Amino acid sequence: GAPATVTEQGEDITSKKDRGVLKIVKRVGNGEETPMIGDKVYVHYKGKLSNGKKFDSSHDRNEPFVFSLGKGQVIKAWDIGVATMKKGEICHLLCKPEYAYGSAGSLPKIPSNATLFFEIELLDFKGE
Ligand SMILES: COc1ccc(OCCOC(=O)[C@@H]2CCCCN2S(=O)(=O)c2ccc3[nH]c(=O)sc3c2)cc1OC
Repeated sequence: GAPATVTEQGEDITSKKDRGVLKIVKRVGNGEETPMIGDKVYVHYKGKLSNGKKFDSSHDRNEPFVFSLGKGQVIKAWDIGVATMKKGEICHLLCKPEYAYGSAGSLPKIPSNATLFFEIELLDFKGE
């Protein structure tokens, strides 16, 4: 399935080149511009665990997830991954625990040492 495919065929987007965050672009977005640090970014996403459980989805809430990019408001894999996206892009990200919730997890949904899969759509980004 899609998690296996990004695991086996994704591109390493980390600066360290440690394969901690792997990406596949599913739909090419608009132009060449990616968001800047501090931008308000609007996304839709769905997240799955490695046991196949869908653990969260903004689509199911009928509202986007909004955060300021590059500020540690989200897991490291998202600060890195969303920074690579164009407006309108959809991507798959595979996030090893060192770029996610590590040994602590995030209770109640995310266990220790969890590799996370996301499908992310970048809806918009704006400077404040
Ligand atoms: C009101 O409950 C929340 C509390 C925090 C929150 O974002 C926490 C930061 O989450 C993350 O960094 C990652 C990546 C961006 C999208 C959200 N995630 S997540 O899917 O791994 C995640 C992480 C924690 C979390 N807690 C919930 O009750 S739902 C939820 C979802 C998201 C929340 O629900 C939207």
